[PDB]
Amino acid sequence: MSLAFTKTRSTIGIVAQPVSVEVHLSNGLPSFTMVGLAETAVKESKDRVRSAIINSQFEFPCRKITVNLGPANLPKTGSGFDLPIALGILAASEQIPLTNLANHEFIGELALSGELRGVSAIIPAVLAAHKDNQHLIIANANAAEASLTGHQKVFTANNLREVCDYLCQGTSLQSLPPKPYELDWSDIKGQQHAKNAMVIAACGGHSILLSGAPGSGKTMMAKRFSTLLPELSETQALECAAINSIRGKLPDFREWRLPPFRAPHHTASPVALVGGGNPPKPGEISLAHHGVLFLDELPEFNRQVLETLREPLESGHICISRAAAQIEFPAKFQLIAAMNPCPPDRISRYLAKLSAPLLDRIDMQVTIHALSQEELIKPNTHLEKQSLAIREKVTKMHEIQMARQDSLNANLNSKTCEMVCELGSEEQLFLREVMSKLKLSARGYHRLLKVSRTIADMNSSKKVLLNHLQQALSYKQNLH
Amino acid sequence: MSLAFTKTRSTIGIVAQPVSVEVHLSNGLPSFTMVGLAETAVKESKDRVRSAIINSQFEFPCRKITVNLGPANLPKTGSGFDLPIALGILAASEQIPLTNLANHEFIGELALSGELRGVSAIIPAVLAAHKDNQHLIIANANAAEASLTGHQKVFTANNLREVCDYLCQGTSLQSLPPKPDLLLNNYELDWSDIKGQQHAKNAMVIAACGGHSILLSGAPGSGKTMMAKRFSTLLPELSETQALECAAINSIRGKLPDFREWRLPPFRAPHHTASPVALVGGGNPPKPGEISLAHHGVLFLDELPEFNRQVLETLREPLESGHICISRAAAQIEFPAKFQLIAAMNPCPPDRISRYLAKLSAPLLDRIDMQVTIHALSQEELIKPNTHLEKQSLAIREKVTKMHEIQMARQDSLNANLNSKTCEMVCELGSEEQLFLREVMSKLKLSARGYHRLLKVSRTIADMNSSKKVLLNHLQQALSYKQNLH
Amino acid sequence: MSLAFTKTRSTIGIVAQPVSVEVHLSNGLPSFTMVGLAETAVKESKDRVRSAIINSQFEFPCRKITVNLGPANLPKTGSGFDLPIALGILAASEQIPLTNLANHEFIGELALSGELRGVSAIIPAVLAAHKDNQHLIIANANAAEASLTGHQKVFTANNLREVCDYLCQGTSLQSLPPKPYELDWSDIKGQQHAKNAMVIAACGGHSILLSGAPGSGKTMMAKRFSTLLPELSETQALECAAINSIRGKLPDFREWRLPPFRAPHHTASPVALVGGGNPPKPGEISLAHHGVLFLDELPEFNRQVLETLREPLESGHICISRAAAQIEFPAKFQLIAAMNPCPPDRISRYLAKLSAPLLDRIDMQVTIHALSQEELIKPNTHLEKQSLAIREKVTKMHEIQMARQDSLNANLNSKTCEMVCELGSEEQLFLREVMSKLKLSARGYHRLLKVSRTIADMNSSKKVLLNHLQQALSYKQNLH
DNA sequence: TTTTTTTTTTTTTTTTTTTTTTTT
DNA sequence: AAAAAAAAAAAAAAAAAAAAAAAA
Ligand SMILES: Nc1ncnc2c1ncn2[C@@H]1O[C@H](COP(=O)(O)OP(=O)(O)NP(=O)(O)O)[C@@H](O)[C@H]1O
Ligand SMILES: Nc1ncnc2c1ncn2[C@@H]1O[C@H](COP(=O)(O)OP(=O)(O)NP(=O)(O)O)[C@@H](O)[C@H]1O
Ligand SMILES: Nc1ncnc2c1ncn2[C@@H]1O[C@H](COP(=O)(O)OP(=O)(O)NP(=O)(O)O)[C@@H](O)[C@H]1O
Repeated sequence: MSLAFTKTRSTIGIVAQPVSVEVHLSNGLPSFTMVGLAETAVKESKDRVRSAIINSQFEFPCRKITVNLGPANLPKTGSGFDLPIALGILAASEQIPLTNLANHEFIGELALSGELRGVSAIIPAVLAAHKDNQHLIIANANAAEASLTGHQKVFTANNLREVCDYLCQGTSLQSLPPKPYELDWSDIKGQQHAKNAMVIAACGGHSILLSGAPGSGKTMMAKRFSTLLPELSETQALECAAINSIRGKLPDFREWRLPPFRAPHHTASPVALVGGGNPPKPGEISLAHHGVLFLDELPEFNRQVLETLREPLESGHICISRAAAQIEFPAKFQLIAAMNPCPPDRISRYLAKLSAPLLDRIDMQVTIHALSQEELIKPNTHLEKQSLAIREKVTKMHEIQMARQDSLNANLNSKTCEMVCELGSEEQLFLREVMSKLKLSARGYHRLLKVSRTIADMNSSKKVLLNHLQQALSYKQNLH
Repeated sequence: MSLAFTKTRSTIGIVAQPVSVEVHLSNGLPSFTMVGLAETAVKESKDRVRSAIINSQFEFPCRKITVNLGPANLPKTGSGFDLPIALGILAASEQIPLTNLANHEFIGELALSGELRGVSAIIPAVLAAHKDNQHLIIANANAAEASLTGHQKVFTANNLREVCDYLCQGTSLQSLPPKPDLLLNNYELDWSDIKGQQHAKNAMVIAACGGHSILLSGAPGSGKTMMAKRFSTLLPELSETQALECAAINSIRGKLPDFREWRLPPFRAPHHTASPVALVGGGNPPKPGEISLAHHGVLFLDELPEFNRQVLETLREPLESGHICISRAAAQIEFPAKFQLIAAMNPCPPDRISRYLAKLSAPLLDRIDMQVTIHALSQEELIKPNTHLEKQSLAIREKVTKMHEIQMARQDSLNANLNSKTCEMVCELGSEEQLFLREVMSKLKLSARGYHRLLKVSRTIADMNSSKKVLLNHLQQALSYKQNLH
Repeated sequence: MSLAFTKTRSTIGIVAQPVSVEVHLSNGLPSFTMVGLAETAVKESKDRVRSAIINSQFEFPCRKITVNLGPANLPKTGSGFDLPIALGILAASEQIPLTNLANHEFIGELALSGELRGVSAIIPAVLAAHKDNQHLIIANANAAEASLTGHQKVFTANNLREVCDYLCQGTSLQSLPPKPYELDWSDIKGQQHAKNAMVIAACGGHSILLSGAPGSGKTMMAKRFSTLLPELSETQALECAAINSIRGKLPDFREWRLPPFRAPHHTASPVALVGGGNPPKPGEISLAHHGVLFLDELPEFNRQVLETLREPLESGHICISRAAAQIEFPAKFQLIAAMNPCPPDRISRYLAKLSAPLLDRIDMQVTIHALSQEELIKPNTHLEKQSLAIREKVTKMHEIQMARQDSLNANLNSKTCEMVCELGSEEQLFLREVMSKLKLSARGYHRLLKVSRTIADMNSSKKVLLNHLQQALSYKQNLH
């Protein structure tokens, strides 16, 4: 027969929607109809495919060629449809045995020499192909991007002849290159209490507010914090890489498994810091996925932008919807905020500037003082690295909390929060007494319980103790 | 001569308007013409249908073909016009007996091998076909989506050969898979999670039992949002006839309902920064907004003082009528929006409050049946664990089911949707009740609509008390839920 | 087969994307198909190429032509695609040996007689071809514009026959004509102290602050401060030329191998001073790239634009976006600011309204005492031409500084400025009592250490000896 | 008094439909 | 002979200028 089927993937936003390239060589006169809502592949892929096939010592059908791309009601954007179309034409013309086209995808754009150039935003395609247990044969120019995954059964090719031989024959095509922290917690000299609070915050996945005078080192703590976080798992690292390449370029292989850290400037722009429209562009909120987001000088952020942060903090994703489409763009980040503890009624106005809806779901608050000149001038003779052991500790604590349930201590709800904390009478009377002394709100009490559970788990205690609650109180409260 | 008249459906908004594909072969040179305002997505079905016909071992006419997908005013958008066109071509080429197409509606998309593909937004077409008594034939990929309807006159096929064999000889096609029966026992939510907010928990229970809109006022931290979220569990499951109306909107806007919550009342909580186009109706080819997506469910408006007033002013029409006539200067769609409203507001963010107040629309707050002040939860009921945790959602849901069922006796409409033949009459106000109402009204400075929206609330309370008439104590309870602001 | 590849450039904004023109001659009927999102100006080059080849005593193929222009997803705008396409056609038709087209890059449109014509925005293409070490061949009309940069290995032709002759047998092809000011640092009046402060600032790359009565000086010394900095390399000169070209003017007479100097007036503009809008254009900040930015009367301007300078001051670039594109311009400069000693609370408010976060980044501060008649005896102070020796010393200083670590003293962090300053016990002893005298912030302390390291490294010292630290204490910040 | 922010209006931009000059 | 190259209109959104409401 003269009917062939091929597979590829079109990237809209962050998802790679599967496409089904269908070629049917009729018996009429030379034609190359390309039905399916292609925009720039319509009249351009035709000539590139023709020349690439001819120059690779192949017969180009002298027939009526009809190419139908995937779902009809789906615009198709990229230029990587030249390789699937060329292979479909060859299969339909019997120059390739089509019995071996079932399990393989194809992505790439063909030059006029038959060579394979490199398309953009390829890692999402690799993810989708591996998820479906399909071989993904890409151009050599994308070998660097594809090698991050190290997924087996993926290959790369130099030109079309290499792929045609890999299909007709079984020659190994190219495979992939095997797999082509510097700050450390130690640099934070003599802060003690704040460092320990940040350590337990990392261990519990809590969000922490850093209040202190200017030049106290808040930004340094935020920058060094990401060393605490455990190295991203393979799947999380691949998700981060996918969200990255949608924007272009990849200076990876030195940090590809270190959690992201974003510190948007307090001016920024709502569309940039939150999602993105037009062709869906992830915002600074989304590049922090599985990582840390540092909102420096929180009050100077406009409340309108901060109001949107309530969605991703609670859902783990942020969907931005336009008249055209709405995309997922996961935003499962960990928040860190910084703010000056006010300089009079000016203090009241300053605290009024801040967005209560966001500040009420920040699980922690630590006050930072300027350094002691004795420690500031003393040398960093205590150069022993320590972030390594703390990272292993955080891994252990997160594993415990996952063992309890899929929700970290930071994401427990009221019912599960009360069910997981033992909260015996011994601690209950003290808790009632303190609440009588200081009037915590409904959610402040549960934040206190969550932080107390984090501390208790850190100490390996099977149950929350009064000492743990007394410790958690110090890291509790908002503002003065 | 040979011409064929195949039927199909085109969706414009929520209604699937019938379309009559009309193929006609002439003896001229082998061209191919499509009329009837065919969009590009459907104007390129020419070669696709040609290939799907040739590959299925048929004879594609070498003749001047002329398709007429039109009532000439309606533009055709979907991609499901390939199966009707292919069958029309075959019937007009005498390869299919034209009497087989007597009362069938075909919806499908053809690949280049004849294999059928799944179109989107199929539920409205299935509903329309069922209402028209026509047989419907769809691609296998839509069998899962159309299984909810449970209509016995729908068939699914794998490729064009299957449909051709069915029409010519009737080889039974494939029927649709069984309806997805499931349970809801858990809900993972429960009415019990609300700890100690007893007074305001007994006011949502008589708003679920009377369709009354409810306004939640209170300081932050208290469980206004949590109570709103739990409210949906109170409402009874949706009657199939209503779950289909909701599933049509779900398919049109989103895709693939969950098959488990498809009979649970919807709960939508739009975020105040969302644009009016997303909240009310929609531009472009019209798409349901949040308001319509909450059809037959609960619309939770959090932070009522917020939201552009252009939106809150438009909610009067859905609350009175039940549908939003979104206009685009070319046509207006219906988009049913019969929802139950729940509001949340902060009574105080001096005389500066005048700026914060009046940002809302007074008539909207006048349309809200109830207002309950969520007091901050006290320490004794906050520290104390859930010593009592027996499930109440099931029992209360049974109560509301019974209360609704009884409520349809006098009038099917719920006591909230009851007019001045109900504020007077249905509410069998007695003499002593008349004097009590006279005294309280004269003492209280209330508008004329103030007198109304107690008779309905009092009737709801009486119905919960199984009293033939209001006993002068139900009115006493009702008064406590009226009033407004601080 | 009949298949030839040529190279050119496509200039958008400040970057000249590489484009690989690909030409294929098939056996079909006469035709001319372009590919790669070629605009009307590019896509109309068919007839121009045909006539230019025909009139140059060449043979235009009767076969079917098929030109594929570089990346398939990059629209092509410029009109300089006629020469690459003509050369590609000739190479594919065996009229030229295609080995010559290996490393050359061709630019410039073709008249209907075969004569070449100039094309706008040529400097970015020259820069890009320089970075890639590719022989660029341009129209003779563009020689008068390209040669000003003084870049070699670039040849200019008048007609297609000249280029064909050069490629076939290397017949000269002309060359960019030759490229066709004292400022005498010694001119500055007898300030001595401020001269030494400027010298250390240049040596270490520090940002310096100037104080004195309005118009009493500063600007006179600010102008000549640029003379001490080392001469720009060829690549840096071409970068500055490209930025000034996208601005839209570099005929003038600028000697591009010397550092620029920009002195925006304090009225300023939030768009011109930072970055251009509407059509992205370089702001005054980027025009100072690899130069000196002089912000006279710092208290002027506004408390927002000075915040946007925090990023480029350290990162070295400015990113301007309007949700439609992300445009990056280099902003590596050595900020020099000036301020009068304010015009009591009435005088405290003036310095209290300053941009504290940005001022904190200005390492140095000196006082310019006014002169009346002392310098009127010009001989014996102006008659030494002191610029050359200072520049030589600065070159050696930069070389040694970069040798110690890949960062100038002015861009070290709290880590290196302790591992490199290598203060012992007495050295660390002195600064403790100094800090006890004045408890400066951590940033001020590290600025002191950096200035002291600069001074020590000028004296061929192995460590930060006391004398150097005592000298560095001279400047500090003395806002009052 | 001695001084600044917030909100609205006008102008502008982008996208889509329309349109208007194409592609064959 | 058939659309896509284009000056126009509207939906929707954003920025700068301006009004003014507010505050030093
Ligand atoms: N342990 C430490 N505590 C505080 N500052 C430190 C410490 N170690 C080093 N520093 C230095 O202290 C300086 C303070 O800058 P930074 O850490 O950014 O504070 P900041 O609060 O972010 N700046 P600002 O927002 O204007 O107040 C940096 O230059 C650090 O290198
Ligand atoms: N019985 C209760 N009453 C009030 N709040 C509760 C109760 N039990 C738990 N909560 C808290 O309430 C949260 C959810 O409701 P809520 O505090 O109202 O969130 P919200 O979105 O901020 N609504 P609001 O309190 O009005 O701002 C839970 O996460 C708990 O922290
Ligand atoms: N004088 C009256 N006598 C009897 N019924 C009345 C009277 N005035 C109002 N109503 C009733 O009020 C109900 C609601 O109508 P109404 O409140 O007038 O609508 P509306 O005018 O759009 N609301 P508003 O904009 O606040 O005036 C009607 O169904 C009547 O029963």
